[PDB]
Amino acid sequence: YKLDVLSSVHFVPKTISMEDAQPLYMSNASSLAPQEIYNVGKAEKDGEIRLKNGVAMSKEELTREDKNRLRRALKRKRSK
Amino acid sequence: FDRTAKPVPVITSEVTESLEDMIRRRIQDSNFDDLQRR
Amino acid sequence: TPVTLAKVIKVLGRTGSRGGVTQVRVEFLEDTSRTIVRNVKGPVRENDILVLMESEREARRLR
Amino acid sequence: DFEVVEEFTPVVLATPIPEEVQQAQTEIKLFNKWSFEEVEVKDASLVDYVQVRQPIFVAHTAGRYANKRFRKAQCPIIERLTNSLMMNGRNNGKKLKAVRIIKHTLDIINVLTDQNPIQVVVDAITNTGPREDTTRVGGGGAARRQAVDVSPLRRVNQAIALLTIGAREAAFRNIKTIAETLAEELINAAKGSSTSYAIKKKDELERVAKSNR
Amino acid sequence: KISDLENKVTVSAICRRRLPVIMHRLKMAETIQDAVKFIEQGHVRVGPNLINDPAYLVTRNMEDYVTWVDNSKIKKTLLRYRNQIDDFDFS
Amino acid sequence: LREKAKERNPDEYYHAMHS
Amino acid sequence: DNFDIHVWSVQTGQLLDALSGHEGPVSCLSFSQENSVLASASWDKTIRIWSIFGRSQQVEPIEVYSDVLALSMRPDGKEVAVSTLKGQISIFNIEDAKQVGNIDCRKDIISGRFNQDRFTAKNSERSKFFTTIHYSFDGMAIVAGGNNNS
Amino acid sequence: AVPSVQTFGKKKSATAVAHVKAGKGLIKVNGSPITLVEPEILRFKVYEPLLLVGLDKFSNIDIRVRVTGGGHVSQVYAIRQAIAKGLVAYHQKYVDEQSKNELKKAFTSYDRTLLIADSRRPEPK
Amino acid sequence: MLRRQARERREYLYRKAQELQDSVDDEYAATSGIMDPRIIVTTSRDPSTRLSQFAKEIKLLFPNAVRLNRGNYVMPNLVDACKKSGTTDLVVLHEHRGVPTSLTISHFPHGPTAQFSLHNVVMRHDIINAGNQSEVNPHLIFDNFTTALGKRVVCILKHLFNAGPKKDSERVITFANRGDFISVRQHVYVRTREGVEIAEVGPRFEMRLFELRLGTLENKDADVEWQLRRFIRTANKKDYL
RNA sequence: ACGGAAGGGCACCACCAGGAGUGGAGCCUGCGGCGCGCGCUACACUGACGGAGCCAGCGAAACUCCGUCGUGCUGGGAACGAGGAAUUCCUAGUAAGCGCAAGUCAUCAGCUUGCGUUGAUUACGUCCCUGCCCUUUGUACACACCGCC
Repeated sequence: YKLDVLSSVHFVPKTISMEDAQPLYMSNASSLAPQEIYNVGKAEKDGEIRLKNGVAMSKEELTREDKNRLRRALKRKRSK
Repeated sequence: FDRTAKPVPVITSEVTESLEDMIRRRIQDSNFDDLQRR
Repeated sequence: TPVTLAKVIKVLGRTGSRGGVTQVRVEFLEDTSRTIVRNVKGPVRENDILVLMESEREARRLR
Repeated sequence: DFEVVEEFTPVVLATPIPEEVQQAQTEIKLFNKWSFEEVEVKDASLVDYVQVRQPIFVAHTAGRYANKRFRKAQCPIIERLTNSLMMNGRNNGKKLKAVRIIKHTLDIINVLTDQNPIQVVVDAITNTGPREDTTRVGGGGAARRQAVDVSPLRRVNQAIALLTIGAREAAFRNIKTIAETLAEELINAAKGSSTSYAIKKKDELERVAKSNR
Repeated sequence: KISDLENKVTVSAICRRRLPVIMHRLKMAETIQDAVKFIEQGHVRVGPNLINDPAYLVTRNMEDYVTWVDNSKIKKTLLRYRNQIDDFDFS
Repeated sequence: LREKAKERNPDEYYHAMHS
Repeated sequence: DNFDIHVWSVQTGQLLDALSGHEGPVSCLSFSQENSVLASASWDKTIRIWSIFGRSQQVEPIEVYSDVLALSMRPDGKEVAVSTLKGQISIFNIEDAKQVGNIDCRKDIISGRFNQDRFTAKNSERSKFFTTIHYSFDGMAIVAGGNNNS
Repeated sequence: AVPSVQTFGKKKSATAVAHVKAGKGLIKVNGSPITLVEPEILRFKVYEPLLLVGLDKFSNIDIRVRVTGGGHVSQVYAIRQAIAKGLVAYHQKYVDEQSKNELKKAFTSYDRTLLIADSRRPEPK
Repeated sequence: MLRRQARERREYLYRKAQELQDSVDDEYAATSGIMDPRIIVTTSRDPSTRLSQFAKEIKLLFPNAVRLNRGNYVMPNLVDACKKSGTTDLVVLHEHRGVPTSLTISHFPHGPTAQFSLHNVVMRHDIINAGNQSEVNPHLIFDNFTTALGKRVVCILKHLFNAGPKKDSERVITFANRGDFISVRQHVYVRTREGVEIAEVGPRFEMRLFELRLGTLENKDADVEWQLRRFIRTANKKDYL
């Protein structure tokens, strides 16, 4: 305050409580980003692998070609 | 007589052989001193 | 031959063209409706009328 | 009826200004001889690429007309003509020489065929500039041509280049010089005689385009 | 300088940002005794706007643009003595 | 003096520059 | 105090480029709305038309007489209005670089006589300029205000 | 004691100082009148400042212009710049401001290189 | 803003004198690895074709470089227009009958200008048609720079390259000191199972520093940090004179 | 570790539209061992002349005007008539034309660097060709879009 009043053109002036300065009255955590409320992550058991696509693929339902494909894909995913 | 400075170093096959085995030993060490992302 | 005048309205980017030939979507002036894509050689802006001798043949890529 | 008077004394400065100059102060004529009024471009599709809506006094308006893409289509047509005419190995930067020979050129196309010289040069440009053209399509190595069209900027550029290089080829080393040969080539291209180098090259280019269209 | 701000920033430095002494070090005046007279008469702008109080601290990024206004007697007599008074832009 | 010319500071003024 | 025009991508919050070009501090910016050209304006008496998209980064300077504040752009993207420090407004075409006209506005603003003055109430160039400009959305009216109360 | 005004103009290296004062019409370049400008083909390039606005705005003034430096065509561009901006400065501070910005609108409608010059050098691509 | 450039360069002279008292250096520490530097390459005045293709070889040698044309560019407004472009380095080439002789490096935002004589050049445009250059942001190698002047020249000479190349980044550029003659070659390689095989391409030369001034290129009032001494009676007895 | 495919950017060692050189002849510093090629010079009505005018900048030529030839190894200058295959370079006060200074510890007097003078044409877009580079977890925090290389 004392510095910019010395070094500015125009002047610069300066129990149970409440608050007059808020983001919004109406929204109030009913306006949240859905990515922050949930994102599809990794799996929860060792029988399957789910992707960030939104699908779920199990090691007991995959053939061997798609299993080699997914292993190579997550090898590149780990590599970069 | 006497002369002021050493003349221009003429490029001979011996000096380019020493420069090439210098640089190939250096990159066999991979000790190249570039910058860094900082 | 009856030459016709026609006004460009959109220069199609991203097409695979010969360097120095730009495709364009021109439309006529005797009626303001029927459009035709041609391929012009020089520098071309929007809405500057160019001349056409052939009236019906559509254009294509230039490999 | 209607009358407006603004000056009241006969204005004569203490230095005597020539009478042709104080006549030109009413309306700007080119070289104090040729009105840019009553010049119209009889063809369409080359208006706003030739530019005969600004009465200048001499074709040396040295503003910056090339540091954008399309802003060399607004400096006037005879300034583009003299600037395209100025260039060869014997002359670069000889623009007062180029201006004086364009002055002799339009003066003698007046004394031969008085329409007005800027009208002659403008419809000469419109008749000169070609309308279809060929390009080398790739094809891996085959020398196959292909037919394209030309934007009006390319038509005006190739028109002034064909007129200038035709006058160059027509007075390289023979009897006349560049001034009167530009005059004769430009009046042939203005009339449409198919005897000038310009319309010869336009007919050749459109003929090969028509052939391998 | 990080921890030795204990000893150097004193009156002789915090007053060295003042518009009179910055004016005198810019050689816009003979001394402070008439530099205060100029900037109290209101001839001296900094940035785009005129500044009249002779206690102003010109900052670092405004020392480059503390110059006389157009249409003033001192700017006119400076350009007259240099004989370059381009009188299109007011002086 | 060449260095002072390259830093001339074109807004200097004194009482002695009236004539 | 670094004389530049920074641009960031709003998709990924990184610094795209330190788009330099001026000689002094910039004061007022605007993007267009039809071609999205940039029209910067800086205290080297210069406005600067920038085209930053599509392989080019085309620069074109336009040079005004006095110092420059307060740029605004017409909503049809064909011309740009700029204030000056010498109490004027200019308008410039931007596909060209010629002017259209300059409204002289240094006789019709009444700044106030300060209580800290020796001078008069009218001759002192206190706020005889326009610190901010805006066009109207029809395209004709321009509103303008400065550090004075007019 | 006459009302004088002094302006400067410059293309590439030529410089033109113009003294406009209340006179009777005469217009001088290095003493020689404006009818005799050296390169003889850009005489209308030096005329058109006093030809866009009419000679009746030059009936009351007289202009003496010293010109040094620069080549031929840079000198004649400097003279046309000095003539134009000297006329608009004289009309700025000795006759009406409406006539001043009418002249300024006419010059900036013909071409604004008659008044101020693009004096900022090149682009490093 | 001439008072601004004068004030900043006077602050630069103070910073350099203070650093030389209390001895990446002072001029480069703000931008050691953050900003990728841009390089403007020019020739002397009305260049020859051989000099111009050498300047093309230099622009192809180190990246983020443009080869700006030089005809009737006055030197002070050239360097201040380069400053208002806001790039980092300027490199000027002076020739003699097609053989280039001077390479002036100027880190022009109030920085140092080194000058190099440039003795035995070889231009790939007049020997070898083998294709394009590799143009990857390269690696750098330096041989026996141990003097304080050697550290200064390697700082201002490697701070014009692209910062932080990758492992796969192929071409290496060498700067070898053989008795105050920085020999420059540049190579590409692969890793064989036996070892490594290099491929010489691009220019080769050797440059001797002969001035290193603290001011910018245009001034000639710049205080000399170092220049060689040709005519002392112990000239040929040591290195980095 | 090795490939491939897809997407995306860049460049006069790319496409495009042109401009100017090199290569033809003489003198040449050098690089090779006579060749290479860097500058300099001649060959063209843009001509040759003959008068007359006139402007710079670091530290006066080009030019303009007024008169005389003359399409001819010509008056240009014995030779010599604008230079093949190819190749190189170049995007605005730029290519180019023109002179004027200096000789700044390395290089340079055959020249080198500065300084001004006059000053254009053509692209200013495209990744189709030549290639070069990057990416193939969106994490970057909204809205939207993509959604297994």
